[PDB]
Amino acid sequence: EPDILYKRLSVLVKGHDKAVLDSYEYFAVLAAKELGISIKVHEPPRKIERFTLLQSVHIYKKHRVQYEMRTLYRCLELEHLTGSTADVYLEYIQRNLPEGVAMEVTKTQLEQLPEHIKEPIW
Amino acid sequence: SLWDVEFAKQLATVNEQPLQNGFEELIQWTKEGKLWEFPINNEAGFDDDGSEFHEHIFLEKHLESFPKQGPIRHFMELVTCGLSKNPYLSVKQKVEHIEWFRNYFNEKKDILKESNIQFN
Amino acid sequence: KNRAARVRVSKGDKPVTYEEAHAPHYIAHRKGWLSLHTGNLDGEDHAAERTVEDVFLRKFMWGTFPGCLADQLVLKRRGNQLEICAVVLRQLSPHKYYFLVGYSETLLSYFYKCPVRLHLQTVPSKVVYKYL
Amino acid sequence: HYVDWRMWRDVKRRKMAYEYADERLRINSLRKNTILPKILQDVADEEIAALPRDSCPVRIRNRCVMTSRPRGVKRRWRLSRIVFRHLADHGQLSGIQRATW
Amino acid sequence: RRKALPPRTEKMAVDQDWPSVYPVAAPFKPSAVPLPVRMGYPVKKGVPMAKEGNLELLKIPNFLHLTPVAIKKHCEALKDFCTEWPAALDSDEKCEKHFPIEIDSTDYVSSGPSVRNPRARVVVLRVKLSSLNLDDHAKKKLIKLVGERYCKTTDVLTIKTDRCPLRRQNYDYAVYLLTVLYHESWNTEEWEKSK
Amino acid sequence: EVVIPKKKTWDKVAVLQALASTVNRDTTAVPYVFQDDPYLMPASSLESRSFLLAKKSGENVAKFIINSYPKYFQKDIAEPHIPCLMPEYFEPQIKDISEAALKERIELEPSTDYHFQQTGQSEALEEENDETSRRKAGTWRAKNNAERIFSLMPEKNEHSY
Amino acid sequence: TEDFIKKQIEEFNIGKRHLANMMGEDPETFTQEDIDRAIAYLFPSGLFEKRARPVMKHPEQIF
Amino acid sequence: LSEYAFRMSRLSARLFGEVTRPTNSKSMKVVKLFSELPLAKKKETYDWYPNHHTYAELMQTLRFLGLYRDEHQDFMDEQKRLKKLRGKEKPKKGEGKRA
RNA sequence: CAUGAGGUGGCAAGAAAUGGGCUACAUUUUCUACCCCAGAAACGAUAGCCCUUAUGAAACUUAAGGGUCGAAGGUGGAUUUAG
Ligand SMILES: [Mg+2]
Repeated sequence: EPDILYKRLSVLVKGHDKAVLDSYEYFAVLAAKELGISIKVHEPPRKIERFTLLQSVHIYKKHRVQYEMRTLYRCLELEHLTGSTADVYLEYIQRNLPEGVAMEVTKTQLEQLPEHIKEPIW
Repeated sequence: SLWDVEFAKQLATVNEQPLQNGFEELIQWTKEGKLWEFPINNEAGFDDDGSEFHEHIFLEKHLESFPKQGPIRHFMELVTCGLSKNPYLSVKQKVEHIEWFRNYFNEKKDILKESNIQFN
Repeated sequence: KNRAARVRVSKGDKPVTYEEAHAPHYIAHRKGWLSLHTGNLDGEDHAAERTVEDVFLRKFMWGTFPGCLADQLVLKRRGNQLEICAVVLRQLSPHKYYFLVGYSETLLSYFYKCPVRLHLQTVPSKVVYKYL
Repeated sequence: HYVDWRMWRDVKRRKMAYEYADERLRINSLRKNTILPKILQDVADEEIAALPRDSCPVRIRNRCVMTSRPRGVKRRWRLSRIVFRHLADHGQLSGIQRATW
Repeated sequence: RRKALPPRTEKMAVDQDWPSVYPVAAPFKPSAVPLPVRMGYPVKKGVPMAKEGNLELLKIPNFLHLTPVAIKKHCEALKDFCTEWPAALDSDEKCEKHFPIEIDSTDYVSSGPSVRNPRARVVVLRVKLSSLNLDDHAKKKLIKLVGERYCKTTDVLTIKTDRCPLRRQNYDYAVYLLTVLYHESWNTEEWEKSK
Repeated sequence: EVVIPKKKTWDKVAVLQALASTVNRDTTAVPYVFQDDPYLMPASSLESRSFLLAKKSGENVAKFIINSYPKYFQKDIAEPHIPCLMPEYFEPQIKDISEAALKERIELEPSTDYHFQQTGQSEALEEENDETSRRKAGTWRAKNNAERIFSLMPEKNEHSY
Repeated sequence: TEDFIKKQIEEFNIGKRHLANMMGEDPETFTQEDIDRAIAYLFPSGLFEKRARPVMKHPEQIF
Repeated sequence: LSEYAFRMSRLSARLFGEVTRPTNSKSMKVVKLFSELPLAKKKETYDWYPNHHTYAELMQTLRFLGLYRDEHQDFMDEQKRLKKLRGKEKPKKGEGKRA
């Protein structure tokens, strides 16, 4: 049975601070250059979720302690990877996954035409 | 049956290896079934009873004891359009809903007869 | 006076440590976070269950060690690998420590569906920083 | 062992609404229609009124899971606005830091 | 009771391999690592907190297990599982003319024992309708049947398919929808004279 | 033109020997079954034996306190269902049966109780998972039980021998 | 006083030796800038204060 | 809008899975409700409050066995014993208003 | 053998004083498409009333849309606050 070949994939890693995300991106680009894949990486804009809470509980409306939620984004632009290579890369990434990051995998597979598409029946 | 247990215990005793590093720790954790299979996939334990898409989307095979014209057929088309675009339910829930609708229609037969329509 | 969780400055006799000695507004500057998980980012959910599990684990670790701990405990929720890395005092026999560690690991792995491995640290007592 | 009755009543109402919900949903779907014979709407109203209370989703009150506070509860963590703020100031949950701008 | 045992400070020689010490994700134990790392808030006349009882160093996710030699060995050991990318698929033109159908995947991560996700069951079928038998009447009929989901600039079809809690079933349903769409090119009705 | 190679579907054994079975072991390394701090470092042999025995006793008492209250391990949260979350039970589920109840009480105050129950409820003795278990576990009492199980009814001759 | 300084110096130099061994370069050419880069890569401290950074210099700057 | 556009809209509604005959604004809410999951039976609604019963039972079991050394219950028992030895014990059945 | 707990309904109704938010008190305003090279009518938000709509088992109110009527308004003098 033929193997599936993937086109592009955007496995981005988000973190609260900056140092751990930079170190993870450096480790990722090292693991990429030590194989022969040659990937790219840029810095998308960040987002900060803010919400205001009451400092006390009684008649103290003049004092409010707000809280933010700083997070960053660093996506990896991978190119030319088959199914087995992508699975091995995902395995090696998950084996060294931190305890405070996210990971979404969006791999697009390649295919010419299915069986019933030219002259199908119902 | 006890001889097989004794033989398995002897095998486990003669084939034991003390843990040297964290690699054996993670190997034992994976073989025991604790972490997720690392090919992290949203299909393990979520096959939805192996029902295909022709039973989820196309609900034409559930329109037998219902007329083709009138408000009854309109309500049937409405509930079919509603269930066909429901990714949270499955085929069993739709079958149960159709059965409950059929039971509700058969329980109140005089209402359907006096509703200016003939329940076929 | 916004009396927060900071240590009050009065008489020089309280052996305050280094964790809760700083002000609550120096967390992202001169401190850190005990817990860390994906629930604290945008687009994720199920944070209430994580907070409940964290507070239950903290209460259990404080109850099972009535004085055997020093400060607090650092949480590392690595998807499905919890690690209660903390410290230990030099006051009891190592047999009791091994027994408690094994019992806690077994309870965690058989209740919260997650294996846990500890990393004890050899300290004489509480990590004191100021005698104020 | 429980200490408060309000949270118990709230969780019992939530459980009874979770158990009895498909019938109410079907009745509400049969109610709101364009034409439809009026006898069906009448019998649906009779069936939904014959059932007692302590099951309606309107009777569900969102409160805290530790303090049972009806007002000032974030839906993200489902708790009061005091214990969460204290645990955030202690330096436990990541990300939730004081707004320094 | 009380005892005194020498840690790894007096055991490490000069040519000891680092991944052989901490091969797994170690949370950095200062009692065994003889690295004098110091950080924190110092004072005017004094020194900051060292490594003993340093909770800040334990909070920081250290990457000592990501040794460069270990990364090199892991990359050299995984070369057998890697297949081979053909030279005919390097260019985007031939890769798009030979494989125009694209099926995006969805694989998220959680923080608990459950890995269920209702948002990870949607596929994005991005097929460029430019390498098929698109004539004039068939193309006009397909455009009028789609509406705005088919871009008239890049000629990329975008259909959000997420009506079943599976991915292969979503792909099969998308294939069936494309089949019904292409059936309109060969099976007409009787309302084309009043166009 | 485009050559599509075959697929490779590997499990855990492949990545195991590809990653874990490649990094060598440290020279002055310690067994990872214990700990790493100097206060719990396996120096001599008696300390290692004591630590291993304490770990085994802790695991045993944990299993005991878990299986003692079956009403605390009946809520399954994980959808894939980890197989290490099913507690073991020692009480029979059907007391109206005789041979099945005796077998559940013996294998799946044990063998003697099962024999007494089978004699009281008039249950036939089988040749599998009965005579062998009585001869192994329960050497005069075990031999007497085996002889009684063999002479109770005409079962298999090879198993009785 | 001098004994603790000598202990800190010997700990610093054995740590530098171990770091130069684990990185893969010669310990003589392992300058302090490379030490700081390796510490920042292995210990990614994500804070805003510049004083709470993991450093490993000569004890003349710490004390 | 003409007959051709109407037939195209009908074909699109039959393909995507809508209703052939035209409906009204009051009959689409039930359809879009059946096309989703109700709020009274979703993910985070009926499990709003965690099951504190099993946790309380486990805490009481560990307290009776002597594992979870909770100082709050010990202080409560101390205060109860002090109030009993002082002269204010717990009222029993048959002492108060009647006797 | 309650000052405890569960079931049905009622509680936001008016002689009257008082603080805060919004609205306008016309050619600086109002409307029409382009948000100011335009035109026109010598102005706007609220009682109350009728119909209808999203959720709600049933609007005695806080939501919105439609319709004749649409209440002091025509730039505030005894004292004050911020930039
Ligand atoms: Mg203040």
